[PDB]
Parts: sequence; C-alpha cells; structure tokens
Amino acid sequence: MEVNQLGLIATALFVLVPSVFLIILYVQTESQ
Amino acid sequence: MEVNQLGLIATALFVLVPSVFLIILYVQTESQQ
Amino acid sequence: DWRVLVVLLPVLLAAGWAVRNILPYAVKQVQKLL
Amino acid sequence: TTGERPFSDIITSVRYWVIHSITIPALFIAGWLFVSTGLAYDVFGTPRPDSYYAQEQRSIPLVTDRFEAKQQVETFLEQLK
Amino acid sequence: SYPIFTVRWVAVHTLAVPTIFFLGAIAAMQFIQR
Amino acid sequence: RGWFDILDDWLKRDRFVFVGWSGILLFPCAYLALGGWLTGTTFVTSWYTHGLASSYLEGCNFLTVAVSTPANSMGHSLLLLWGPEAQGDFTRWCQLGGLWTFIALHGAFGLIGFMLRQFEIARLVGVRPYNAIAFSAPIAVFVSVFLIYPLGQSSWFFAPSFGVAAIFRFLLFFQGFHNWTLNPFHMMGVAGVLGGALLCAIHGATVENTLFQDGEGASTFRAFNPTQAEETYSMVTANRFWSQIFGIAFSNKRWLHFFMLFVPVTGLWMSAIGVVGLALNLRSYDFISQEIRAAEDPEFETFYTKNLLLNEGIRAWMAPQDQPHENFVFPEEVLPRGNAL
Amino acid sequence: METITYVFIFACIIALFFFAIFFREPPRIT
Amino acid sequence: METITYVFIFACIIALFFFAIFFREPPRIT
Amino acid sequence: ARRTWLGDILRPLNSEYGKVAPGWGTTPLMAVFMGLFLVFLLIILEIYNSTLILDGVNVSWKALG
Amino acid sequence: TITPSLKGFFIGLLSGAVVLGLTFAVLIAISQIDKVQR
Amino acid sequence: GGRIPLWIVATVAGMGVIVIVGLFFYGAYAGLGSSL
Amino acid sequence: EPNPNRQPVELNRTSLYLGLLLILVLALLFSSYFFN
Amino acid sequence: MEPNPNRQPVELNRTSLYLGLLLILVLALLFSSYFFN
Amino acid sequence: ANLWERFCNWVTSTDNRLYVGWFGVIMIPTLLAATICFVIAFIAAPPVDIDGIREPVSGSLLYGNNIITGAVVPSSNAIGLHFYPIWEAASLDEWLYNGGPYQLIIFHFLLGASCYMGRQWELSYRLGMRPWICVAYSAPLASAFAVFLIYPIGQGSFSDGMPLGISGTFNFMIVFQAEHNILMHPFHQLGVAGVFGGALFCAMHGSLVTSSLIRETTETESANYGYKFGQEEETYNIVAAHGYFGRLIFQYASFNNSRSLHFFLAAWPVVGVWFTALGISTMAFNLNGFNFNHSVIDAKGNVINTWADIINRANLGMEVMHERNAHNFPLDLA
Amino acid sequence: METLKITVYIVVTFFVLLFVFGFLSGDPARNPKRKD
Ligand code: CLA
Ligand code: CLA
Ligand code: CLA
Ligand SMILES: C=Cc1c(C)c2cc3nc(c4c5[nH]c(cc6nc(cc1[nH]2)C(C)=C6CC)c(C)c5C(=O)[C@@H]4C(=O)OC)[C@@H](CCC(=O)OC/C=C(\C)CCC[C@H](C)CCC[C@H](C)CCCC(C)C)[C@@H]3C
Ligand SMILES: CC(C)=CCC/C(C)=C/CC/C(C)=C/CC/C(C)=C/CC/C(C)=C/CC/C(C)=C/CC/C(C)=C/CC/C(C)=C/CC/C(C)=C/CC1=CC(=O)C(C)=C(C)C1=O
Ligand SMILES: CCCCCCCCCCCCCCCC(=O)OC[C@H](COP(=O)(O)OC[C@@H](O)CO)OC(=O)CCCCCCCCCCCCCCC
Ligand SMILES: CCCCCCCCCCCCCCCC(=O)OC[C@H](COP(=O)(O)OC[C@@H](O)CO)OC(=O)CCCCCCCCCCCCCCC
Ligand SMILES: CC1=C(/C=C/C(C)=C/C=C/C(C)=C/C=C/C=C(C)/C=C/C=C(C)/C=C/C2=C(C)CCCC2(C)C)C(C)(C)CCC1
Ligand code: OEY
Ligand SMILES: [Cl-]
Ligand SMILES: [Cl-]
Repeated sequence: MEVNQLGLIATALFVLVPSVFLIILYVQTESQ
Repeated sequence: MEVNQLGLIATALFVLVPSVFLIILYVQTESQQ
Repeated sequence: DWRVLVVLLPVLLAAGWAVRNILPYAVKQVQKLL
Repeated sequence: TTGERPFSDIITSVRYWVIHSITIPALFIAGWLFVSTGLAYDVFGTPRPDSYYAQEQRSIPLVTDRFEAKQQVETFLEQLK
Repeated sequence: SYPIFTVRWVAVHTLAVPTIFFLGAIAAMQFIQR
Repeated sequence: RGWFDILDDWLKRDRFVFVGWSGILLFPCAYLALGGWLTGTTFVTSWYTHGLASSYLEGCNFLTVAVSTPANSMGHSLLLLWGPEAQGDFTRWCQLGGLWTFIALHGAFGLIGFMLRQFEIARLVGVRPYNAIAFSAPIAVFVSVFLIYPLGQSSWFFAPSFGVAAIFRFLLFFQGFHNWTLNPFHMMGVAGVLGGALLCAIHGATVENTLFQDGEGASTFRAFNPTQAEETYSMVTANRFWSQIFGIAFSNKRWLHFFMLFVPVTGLWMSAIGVVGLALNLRSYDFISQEIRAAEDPEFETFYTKNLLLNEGIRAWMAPQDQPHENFVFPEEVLPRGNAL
Repeated sequence: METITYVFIFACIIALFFFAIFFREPPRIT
Repeated sequence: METITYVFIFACIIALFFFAIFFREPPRIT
Repeated sequence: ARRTWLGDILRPLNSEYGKVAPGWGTTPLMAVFMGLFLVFLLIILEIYNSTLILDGVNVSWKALG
Repeated sequence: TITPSLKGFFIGLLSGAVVLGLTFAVLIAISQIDKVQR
Repeated sequence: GGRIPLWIVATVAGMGVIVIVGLFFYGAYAGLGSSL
Repeated sequence: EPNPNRQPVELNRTSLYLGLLLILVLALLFSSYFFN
Repeated sequence: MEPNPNRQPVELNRTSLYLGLLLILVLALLFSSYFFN
Repeated sequence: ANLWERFCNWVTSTDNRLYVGWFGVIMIPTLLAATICFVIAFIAAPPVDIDGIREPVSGSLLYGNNIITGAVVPSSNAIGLHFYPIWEAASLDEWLYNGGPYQLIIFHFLLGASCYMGRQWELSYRLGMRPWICVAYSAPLASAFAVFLIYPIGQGSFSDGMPLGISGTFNFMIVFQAEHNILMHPFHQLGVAGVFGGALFCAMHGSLVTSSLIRETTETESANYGYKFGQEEETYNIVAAHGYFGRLIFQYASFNNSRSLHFFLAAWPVVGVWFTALGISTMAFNLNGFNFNHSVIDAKGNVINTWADIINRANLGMEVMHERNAHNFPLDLA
Repeated sequence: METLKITVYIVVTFFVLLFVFGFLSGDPARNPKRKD
C-alpha cells in the first residue's frame, strides 16, 4: 500500500515522546 | 539524494531510546537527595 | 656435512673454556643444595 | 633483593670477562661460519644470488599445489641443475 | 655466597647466546656479493 | 604435602623473573614465536610463496625483511612440520611458509600465557586484575587480524606477513581493496588510539606541572617517596586549571585512571570487530546514494569519489605482483591512469 | 531530511557542551 | 510497516491493561 | 519462606550445598577424560583442515554422494 | 587405513608428549631439591 | 668482584655496537641489497 | 542564593496508566491518517 | 510473605548523564551517514 | 581603579569561569571567526575548484554530502600561496568558487590555536603552577601547522593543504603516501611508536592505578566514590602497583617514583608526535621515505622484489590516479 | 569590499594593540607569589 513513509516516524514520535515524559515523571515520583 | 528512507527512523531511535533511558535514571537520582 | 663441525667447533671450545673456569664454583653451589 | 648476584657486580668481575672474552667471539665466529661456509643456504633452502631463476627464466617458481608442493619446489630446483 | 646458575642465568643465555651467533652471521653477510 | 604442591611452591618463588604455572605456556611459546621471527628474517626467503626476498641473507634490511605468509595454494593448512605438506622436511617447511603458522600459533598461545601471567601474579600480590582485563584488547586485535581475517579469506596468504614493510603493504591493501579508512569501526579505533595518546600526554604533563614543592632541589623527581601517603600533585589546582582552560576537568582521580584504561581498550576492541567484518569482505566500501548520483551526474565530485579512483589504481597496479598465484596479466592499455602520469 | 538530521545532532552536541560547562556538578573539596 | 505499527500499538495497550489490573496501586483504607 | 507441594518434592535435590569429596577426589580421572577429549578434538580439527587425511573420508561437498 | 598423515599425526602426538613430560620431569625434580623452608 | 670499572665496560661495549651497526650501514651500500 | 519557589513535581502510577492509555489510543486513532 | 530484601536504589549522577549523552550523540553523528547510505 | 587597570584585571582574572588572558584576547575572536565560517561552509558552501582546473569538488551537506564525505575544500591551485581574503575577490561568488573559506578558516584557527597554547602558559603563571603543559600541546599544534601551512609552503599551494573533512583527510594521506612514501619514513615510524606507545601506556597506567585502588567502598557502589576531590592522601597503593608490575616483567623495568612515571607518560607521546610533525614538515621539502625500489638483484641482474617493491606498486596506483585531469606533463614534481 | 577591508584592518589592529599593551602593563607582576 502506497502510504506516507513519514507516517512511521510521526506515529513513532507521537507515542515515544509524551510516553517518555510520563515515565520520567512517574519514576522520579517513586524515588522520593 | 537517493538515501535509505529508514535511515531517519533508525537515527532518531538510535538517539532517542538510549538518551531517554539516561534521563530517566538522572532525574530519579536527583529526587532522592 | 663438514661445515657443521666448522660451525660448532668454536661454540664447544667456548663451552669447554667456560666449563673449566667455573667448575670449582659450580660444585660449591650444588653442595649447598642439601 | 631476590638473591641472584647483581648484574653490575658480574660484568665488572675478572672471572666473568675471562670466560666471555672467549664465549662471545666464539659465538660470533660460529655464526659467521654458518654463513661463510654456505651452510645457512642449504639448511634453510634460501636461494643463492645465482639460483633464483634459471638462466633464461623470468618465471617465479611459485608453489601452486598443497600436497604436491614439496615435489614442486624439488622440480623447480632441478630446473636449475 | 651467590648462586651462579639460576633461572635468571638461563633466561639471560637463552637470549644472549643466539644473539651473538646471529650477529656474527649477519656480519658475514655484508661481504656477500652477487 | 604432595608433589603438585611442591611444584606450586617452586613455580611461585620470588625470583628475578617470576615463573608461575602460566610460565609453562608463556615462556616456550614467546621464545619460539620470537626466535621464529628472528630466524626467518635473518635466513628464510619468500621466493616460493611470494616471489619475494625477505631475509638479511638475501640482501634485505630491517625494514624490508619479513616472515611471509604461506602460498595461497596452502589454504588454511596448519602447515605442521610433520604434516602432509612438508612431510617432516625442515627445509621445505621453511620454503612453504611453515614459519608463518609457527609464529602465529605460538604467538597466540604466548599471548594467552601472558594474560594468564597477569592473572597469576595479580592473585599472588593481592591486586585487582584490571591489567589483565586491559590486555584483552591486544589479544582481540591479534586474533582478529592474524587468525580470523585470513580464515574468512581464501588462505593464510592474505594475512599480514610478519615484517615492517610487509605490514605497510597490509595497510595499503586494506585501503585499496576494503576502503578500510571509510569504516566506522576503524574510526572508533583511531579515536581510541589517538584519544589514548592524548590522555597519556595530558595526564603526565598535568601531574608534572601541578607538583607540590616537597624538596629544595630543582630536579623535582627526588622529592617523591613511594610509601608517602600524600598525593604528590594537586588535583585541586589541576582541576581549576583545566576547568578554566578547557571548560571541564576531572575531579575524581579514580574515574580519571579508569577512563585511561577504558579509552584505548575500547578503541582496539572496536577495530577488531571491523576487521572481523572484513574477513568476509563485509566492507563499508561505498555510500550508495553518492554512486547513484555520480553515475547520473558527471559534474558531481566529492572526496569520496576521489578516493575510490585511488583505490582503483591501487588494486590494478599492485594486484599482479601482490597476488602472483592469480597470474593476472594486465596489458598496458587496461591500467587505470589519469592524464600524463 | 539527511541534512536536517546531521545538523540537528551537531546542534544537540553544542548545547550539551553548554550545560556540561556552565551547569556542571561543581567540584567540592574534601 | 504500517501493519506492524498498528499491531504493535494494539499490543502495547493489552500489556498496559495487564499492569493496570494486576500491578495497580492497591486501594487501601486510610 | 513459602513451602509448596512441588518444593517439597524437589527439596533433596537442593539440599547438599557445599558438600565436597575430600582432597583431590576424582581429579586424576577427570584429567584422563580431558586429555582424551583434546586428542579427539585435534583429530576432528585436523580432519576438517585436511592435515589428517584418512581413507574413505572425502572432506568435500562430494561426500553427499 | 593407516595413511602417511595419520602416522604424521601420531608422530606429532608423541613429540608433544615427550616435550611436556620431559618438561614436567625437570620441573618436578628441581622443585624437590630446592624447596621453600617454612 | 668489581675490578673492571663500569665506565670502561660501557665505553668498550658502546664502541662494539657502533662498530657492528656501522658495518650494517656500510653493507647497505655494498654487495647484496645495494641496487648495484 | 537558592531560589525559594522551587516545587517538587509528582505523577502517581494511576496517572501514568491513564496517561499512557491516552497516548496509545490517540496513536492508534491518528496513525491511519498519518499513513494515509 | 516479606517484601523482597534484595531491592536496591539506582543512581546516575549529572556527569554520567553528560558523558552518556555525548557518547550517544557522537555515535549517532558517526553512524547516521551509514544508516542513510 | 583606573579604567585601563580595571580592564587589565578582568582580562587576567583567575575568577572568570573561563580564563581570558592576553593570549585569550586574540584567541577568542579568531577561533570564533574560524568556527563560524567552518560551520557555515560545511553545511552550505558551493563547490570549490581545488586543483585549479575548473573542476569543482562539492564539499558541503546541502550539495550532496554526508558527515563522512563533506569538507571545506582547499583553495584553488591557481591561487597557489597567494593570500586570498574576501576583499581581494570581485565578489563572494568568486571567493566561494576559488575556495576562499579554507584560507580564512585555517589562518584564524592556526592563530587562535597558537594563542591557545600561550593561554595555557599564562593561566599556569596566574595560578602558581609549573609552566610546561603548553609544551605538551605544542606537539599537536605543530602537527596542525605541518598539514595546513608548512606542507603547502614547500609544495607551493594550499590546494595541497589537508582538507577540512573526514574523507578529505583520507585523500590527503593517500596522496602523501604516493608522493613521499611516508610509511617508509622514520619520523612517521616514530609517530606511530609515539601513538601506539601512548595508547599502550595510557592503558597500562590506568589499569595499574585501577588495580591498586584501596578499598573504600562496598560492592554495591562505584569504587569511584572512594576518592573525594581534594583529599590529601593518595587513593591507590603505588608499592602494590610496583610489586605487581615489577614481577610481571622484572623489578627494574617498573617505576617506583610517580614523578618519573608521570613525566615518562608525558614525554613519550609528545616526542613521537614532534617527530611525526617534523616528518610532514620535512617531506614538505621533498626529503622522502627510504627508497629500496629494486635494491635486491640477482647474479645476472634480475630484480628480486621485496615487500618494498610491492609497496611501490601500490604507491604507483595512487600516483597515476590522483588528480587524474591536472597533469599535462610526465612528472609530478609538486 | 573596501569597506570590509578597512573594517578588518581596524578590528585586527585594535586586538593586536590590546595584546601588546596588555603584556606591557606589568605582566610579570600578575602572579600569586612574588610581584614586580
Ligand atoms: C609447551 C608449550 C608449547 C605449546 C603450547 C606448543 C604448541 C604448538 N606447537 Mg610447539 N614446541 C614446544 C612447545 C610448545 N608448542 C617446544 C618446547 C618445542 C621444541 C621442541 C616446540 C617445537 C615445535 C615445532 C617444531 C612445531 C610446534 C608446533 C606446535 C603446534 C602444534 C602442536 C601439536 O600438534 O601438538 C600435538 C601434540 C599434542 C597436543 C600432545 C598432547 C599430549 C597428550 C595429552 C599425551 C599423549 C601421550 C602419548 C600419546 C602416550 C604414550 C605413547 C606410547 C608409545 C607409550 C602448536 C601451536 C608445530 C607448528 O607450529 O606448526 C606450524 C610445529 O611444527 N612446536
Ligand atoms: C591516524 C592514523 C591511524 C591510526 C591512529 C590507526 C590506528 C589503528 N589502526 Mg589503522 N590505518 C590507517 C591509519 C591509522 N590507524 C590508515 C590510513 C590505513 C590504511 C587503510 C590503516 C589500515 C589499518 C589496518 C590494515 C589495520 C589498522 C589497525 C589499526 C589498529 C591497530 C591497533 C594496534 O595496536 O595494533 C597492534 C597489534 C597488536 C596490539 C596485537 C598484539 C601485539 C602483541 C602484544 C605484540 C607483542 C610483541 C612482542 C613483545 C615482541 C616484541 C619484539 C619484536 C618487535 C622484535 C588501530 C586502531 C589494525 C586493526 O584495526 O586491528 C583490529 C589493522 O589490521 N589500520
Ligand atoms: C596503523 C596505521 C597507522 C598509524 C598508527 C598512523 C599514525 C599516524 N599517522 Mg600515519 N598513515 C598511515 C597509517 C597509520 N598512521 C597510512 C597507511 C598512511 C598512508 C595512506 C599514513 C599517512 C599519514 C599522513 C599523511 C599523516 C599521518 C599522520 C599520522 C599521525 C596522526 C596523529 C596526529 O597527527 O596527531 C597530531 C595531532 C593533531 C593533528 C591534532 C591537533 C589538534 C589541534 C591542535 C586542535 C583541534 C581542535 C578541534 C578542531 C576542536 C576540538 C574542540 C571541541 C569542542 C570540538 C600518527 C603518528 C599525520 C602526521 O604525522 O601529522 C603530523 C599525517 O599528516 N599518516
Ligand atoms: C604494535 C603495537 C604494540 C606492541 C608491539 C605492543 C607490545 C606489548 N604490549 C604489552 C603489554 C600491553 N599492551 C597493552 C595495551 C596496548 N598495546 C598496544 C599496542 C602494542 N603493544 C595498544 C595500542 C594498547 C592499548 C590498548 C597492555 C594493557 C599491556 C600489558 O600489560 C603488556 C605489558 O606488560 O606492557 C608493558 C607487552 C606484552 C609482552 C608480551 O606479551 O610478551 C610475551 C611475548 C609473546 C607472547 C610473543 C607474542 C608474539 C607475537 C604475538 C607474534 C610474533 C611477533 C614477532 C616476533 C615480531 C614481528 C614484528 C614485525 C611484524 C615488525 C608488549 C611489550
Ligand atoms: C556543521 C557540522 C554539522 C559539523 C560537522 C563537523 C564534523 C566533521 C564532525 C565530525 C564529528 C565526528 C562524527 C566525529 C567522530 C568521532 C568518533 C570516531 C568518535 C569516537 C567514537 C567512539 C566511542 C570511539 C571508541 C573509543 C573511545 C572511547 C574514544 C574516546 C576518546 C576520548 C573522549 C578521549 C578523551 C579526550 C579528551 C580531550 C579529554 C580531556 C581530558 C581532560 C579534561 C584532562 C585534563 C586533566 C588532566 C589531569 O591529569 C588531571 C589530573 C585533571 C584534573 C584534568 O582535568
Ligand atoms: C622504561 C621503564 C623503566 C625506566 C627506568 C627506571 C625504573 C627504575 C626501576 C626501579 C627502582 C630503581 C632501581 C635502580 C636501578 C635500575 O633502575 O636498573 C639497573 C638494573 C641493574 O640491576 P643490578 O641487580 O645489576 O643492580 C641493582 C641496581 O639497582 C644498582 O643501582 O638493571 C637491571 O635490572 C639489568 C637487567 C636487565 C637485563 C635482563 C634481561 C633478561 C630478561 C629476560 C626476561 C624477559 C622479561 C620477562 C618476560 C615477561
Ligand atoms: C574557550 C573555549 C574552550 C573550549 C570549549 C570546548 C567545550 C567542549 C568541551 C566538552 C564538553 C562536553 C564534555 C561532556 C562530558 C563531561 O562533562 O565530563 C565531565 C567529566 C567530569 O569528570 P569527573 O572526574 O568530575 O567525574 C567523574 C565522577 O565524578 C562521576 O562518575 O569530565 C571527564 O570525565 C573528563 C573526560 C571527558 C572528556 C570528554 C571530552 C570530549 C569532548 C569532545 C567531543 C567532541 C565531539 C564533537 C564532534 C561534533
Ligand atoms: C625457529 C625454530 C626453532 C627455534 C628457534 C629459536 C628459538 C631461535 C632463536 C633466535 C634468536 C634468539 C635470535 C637472536 C637474534 C638477535 C639479533 C639479530 C639481534 C640484533 C639486534 C641488533 C642489531 C641491535 C642493535 C641496536 C640497534 C640497531 C639500534 C638500537 C641499539 C641496538 C644496540 C639495540 C626450533 C629450534 C625450535 C626448531 C623449529 C624452528
Ligand atoms: O600530489 Mn601530485 O603533486 Ca602534490 O600536486 Mn602534484 O599532483 Mn597535485 O595538487 Mn594536490 O597533488
Ligand atoms: Cl586525488
Ligand atoms: Cl603538469
């Protein structure tokens, strides 16, 4: 299927970036 | 240039994944002292 | 062949010469080994 | 400090130089002869200045077989004889 | 009272004996002519 | 109080050269690799394996002498003296390259022995075994270059030959055939060797110029005592200096000296990996995008295309004499050449 | 896109320099 | 690539479910 | 620590931690198997390398038929 | 059956054996004459 | 025991090397390996 | 001279679970449109 | 059943963060040309 | 309290996060000019006619280069050693085509890096240090002078200066080997010994100190926390280091004096690298590597090749292909 | 271009004279121990 191959990177970053934000904040919460 | 299209995602992830890991361990180190 | 004696002869004389100058002291060391 | 005789004290000793003023030139002469007699060429199979090519040859006598290689260089050496 | 023949003695002569012999062979070689 | 223990006692005596259990592997193999190299470089030719002279006897000098690899027709034969090739004949064994495998294999077991020595002495003295660990880098390089590389190739012939100019030729082969300078594992190795030399120099210089005045004399060497507890130079002044000159400095002596182990060991380890790739002709030879553009666009030129022309000259000009078993006959008209030269 | 990527990484390194120098953990005596 | 991506995200959510049920903050009665 | 039915069954298999045979025990015999295995690996290597050549052992693809 | 290279093998095996045992015959002897006291 | 003074050992040993090495450089110009 | 308005920040586990579900499901929804 | 006594805190100080990020960015800068090829 | 005297005190202040100093007064502008021009040219310079034959080589990223292939390209061979500032060009377009940026960058860098070395002297004086760290850095600095300045002077062209690029560097070392046989040159051989040796002794010393760290920590924490910045006692056992190393080799090949050990650490790579910089600087005047091409012949006069001859066949392949369009006459005399 | 050339001449001369006069201003005396 002739899909947009920037869609992979946009989907990837759409997930990675905000999730990493969330994780960083949770882990530093647990260690204090 | 006719460059490998996956190069981008490979480079991005190669940077992001190991960096995010180090940041996670630094910030939680600091929340201790 | 014969060149092997030419070659080896000096080293035997060297070993001979050194054998004779050191023998008396070499036997004192072996005595000390019980 | 380990109980061997110090090197400094050995190579100034009269006894030492009495032996090694013989043993050192005998070995130097020994090795000289190994070459001057031609024995080193025959032991090691090294070509002499005159035995690299046969007279009108400009072919390297290159080994080209694994288990027949011994026989090859033997043939190349008779191609000089 | 020092030993004469040691492990040290042996390591020394292991190297030094053929050095001199090799130096003498390499000396003869400077006179080889084609 | 059995014999095994008695031998342990004797192997581990404090003497001018410590022996150890590891001495049993190390000393014979080191002496034989070394003697093989001095025997071959003094007396043994490469005429029948390479078409080359390679000893003092033959008229070579220290730079051009070598113990050359076996003929390509030997494959990866162990070339044992008693094996089917030499058939026990010392002379033929010499003429077929037997000393190459002798040196390389005895060298390998010597290296093992030397690392076992570092382990053995470190245990007896009571120190951590980081000098042995460090020595894994030399080992990795040696095996990768002298054993794995040619085992991936057609024969031992294409390993490095044990000599000065022969190694120089090995460098240039790798440029022309593998484009090894383009390889990121070689690059990481370069950064580790040069980074290490930098560290070595910058650390030695820093200590020598942050010294405390512990004596009255102008030779500052006299004023150290190996059992003194006090540091002999100021980490504090050193740190402020480099912080102000460079922006960052070391503050932890332990990390500093670990880094000094880490940098050159890793660089060597990276380059080993890349030579393992080259055992298989698995090269970073090209950048595909550049070639597609340059094939289509004859005005497009980079230093990358310039250097491949050089590799191409190298291959065609050195191959016939460097690979005599291939009987390459390149007539004049097929040789690549620029204008006039 | 490859040009953007190369420059981006270089730019990150340069910013990292900035923090390593001016926002270092400050060395403290004894 | 697009199928792998849709399947991967779906599979992450199922794994979220498991942790959110079995590894929840236990509710306790302060 | 938690006891389980399977734990009680396996119990004696993890019960002799630290028990040793005295002195050298079977070490001499181990050394024999070690030395035999070395020679055997030698042979296997030298067969593959073609410096051990044996009748009816054709180290080649042409030994599939 | 028993080819040249197998004879060569056995030749190598016995030479290695000679060498290692002679080496250990010497090492075992010296270690007995020159013992540490305690 | 210490009869030969060490400085004398060093000088004679020193000149012995210079002699042999000098021979090797002489031989770079004469005979085999000389280009002639 | 340390700043008195610094505050610590928190994200409990439940908030992480909720936040991750949001992101993951937003991704599953928009990704079809990103690939188009 | 007790809480597991083997658990341990993990640390990465600020300098190790800088060193590690440099490593990763320089690695990325080196390999990206080969990834794009 | 006077204006000049307060300026002087700020320039030489040991309280600035980064020391400025009088050497800094020249370093900062010149390194900034060289850095800024370098960064912009690497990304966006148009192609440059390095060899003066109207055959521009593309060196920047936007013109189809990657990090590995990109460079700031040396100025035109038509310029040779003439000075080519911006204001000598009819326009920036001309200056770009002929390789002007290279000259701007290298001159500012060499100047700024020279002042870097002086700055190292200066702060050491302001801090009451011994003064010779700058002598250590003269070895790298000399190396940079050799490939960016000395080698062009002797060859008559910054076109043969080393390119500011990764693959440009490789193009330079390949052509150098074919025109000078640098591998057979003893000063290059001393560089390799200085660099191999330097990495060896780095590893040795780091492994030897690390092996003899005094136990100050538990297995759950970095050993590095056993040292506290500024502590007065030493943090390893040097006698234990000496006792391991002396036995690994023999006693007297090991250092028991840390001052001699650290000065050896400094001098070995510094001196090797001086020589290899000298090597480039003297091959700039075409005093080249040893030449043993056809030095072994047989009784008839056949040539008996050595490894030197094989090297020569590689050099020849480099020679005939480099700058394939630039030579009209049969000898490449510069 | 000439505007540029004049400007660079000015900027360079300015920095070079800061350097010359800065070191002429009792530089040996700016050290931590002994001042002349
Ligand atoms: C002790 C250290 C040591 C080690 C590790 C090696 C290792 C090696 N040597 Mg070197 N060698 C050594 C010392 C050593 N050598 C010494 C001291 C000498 C001087 C004599 C030599 C001279 C030498 C030569 C001349 C050659 C080698 C070669 C080799 C290689 C093959 C050896 C082989 O096939 O073994 C085979 C044998 C064994 C592994 C022995 C195993 C012993 C078993 C366990 C016991 C068997 C007992 C016996 C069968 C029972 C009695 C029989 C009955 C009649 C009563 C190998 C790399 C060869 C080489 O490098 O090829 C290029 C080669 O040509 N070595
Ligand atoms: C800036 C220049 C530069 C630098 C710094 C390096 C650095 C390196 N190169 Mg690269 N190289 C370069 C340019 C450079 N290269 C160029 C332009 C080319 C052309 C393509 C090459 C081609 C090249 C090749 C072909 C190879 C390298 C290799 C290496 C590595 C060698 C590591 C080493 O110590 O091996 C030294 C060897 C050892 C450490 C092995 C063990 C040594 C034991 C301990 C010896 C003991 C000696 C014993 C005591 C006897 C002493 C006495 C005797 C001398 C008489 C290192 C990372 C090698 C590599 O990557 O290896 C993985 C390799 O094979 N280089
Ligand atoms: C194993 C193989 C091997 C090895 C180990 C070496 C080793 C070496 N070679 Mg040889 N070389 C080889 C193979 C090898 N080469 C081959 C095969 C060839 C032929 C193709 C050559 C051709 C060759 C040439 C042509 C040259 C070398 C040079 C060198 C030296 C390079 C290191 C140096 O110059 O440091 C010195 C340090 C520097 C050059 C750097 C100075 C850094 C400045 C002062 C500061 C830079 C600041 C920076 C821009 C910013 C950093 C700050 C940060 C915030 C970004 C070194 C001795 C070079 C040499 O001798 O140059 C003097 C040289 O020109 N080699
Ligand atoms: C060409 C470069 C090079 C050489 C020559 C070299 C040499 C050595 N390194 C040693 C050590 C080390 N090297 C180390 C790190 C490094 N070493 C490096 C590079 C080298 N290291 C680099 C770059 C590093 C940085 C990681 C460490 C950490 C150590 C040590 O601890 C050790 C030491 O004590 O240093 C002071 C010594 C081990 C002695 C030994 O094994 O004796 C036994 C000799 C044996 C086993 C024989 C091996 C024979 C070889 C492998 C084949 C035959 C070689 C021929 C005879 C000579 C051929 C020469 C021609 C090719 C020109 C030895 C002096
Ligand atoms: C505009 C554009 C985009 C620009 C493009 C420009 C350009 C071309 C960029 C190219 C960049 C490129 C890709 C580079 C590649 C580099 C590459 C090969 C990376 C190596 C990768 C890698 C992991 C290699 C493995 C080997 C490795 C670990 C090497 C590490 C080398 C290294 C960091 C060594 C240290 C060097 C260094 C300068 C340290 C200084 C130390 C220092 C502060 C000491 C001072 C000091 C000394 C003392 O003694 C004491 C006591 C104190 C207190 C003290 O302080
Ligand atoms: C380059 C590194 C060393 C720099 C030099 C300074 C280091 C200082 C040494 C320690 C403190 C000072 C000692 C002062 C004295 C000094 O520094 O050294 C001089 C020393 C002389 O020792 P003697 O026992 O003769 O005399 C004691 C002296 O200390 C008197 O000053 O030289 C020797 O060891 C000669 C032996 C070398 C010949 C051995 C060859 C056989 C070796 C074969 C084994 C191979 C190696 C092992 C294989 C793995
Ligand atoms: C006036 C101009 C001065 C020049 C300005 C230059 C600024 C750049 C300097 C380095 C900043 C980054 C270092 C971060 C990392 C950092 O902050 O390290 C800080 C670290 C501090 O070490 P300490 O000993 O304090 O810490 C050890 C323990 O305390 C923690 O475990 O320093 C080192 O480890 C020294 C060795 C690092 C040496 C790495 C330097 C390599 C830099 C060059 C890489 C460039 C490639 C670029 C290609 C594009
Ligand atoms: C192989 C073999 C073997 C063995 C062998 C051997 C072990 C030998 C040895 C050998 C040796 C052991 C030799 C030696 C040699 C030496 C040499 C030849 C030296 C030289 C040197 C020189 C020349 C030096 C000089 C100098 C210079 C040049 C500069 C600086 C200074 C000096 C003085 C150092 C056997 C029998 C088992 C059998 C099989 C085979
Ligand atoms: O080596 Mn060959 O020589 Ca010095 O010039 Mn003549 O050719 Mn051209 O310009 Mn660059 O390069
Ligand atoms: Cl070119
Ligand atoms: Cl011309």
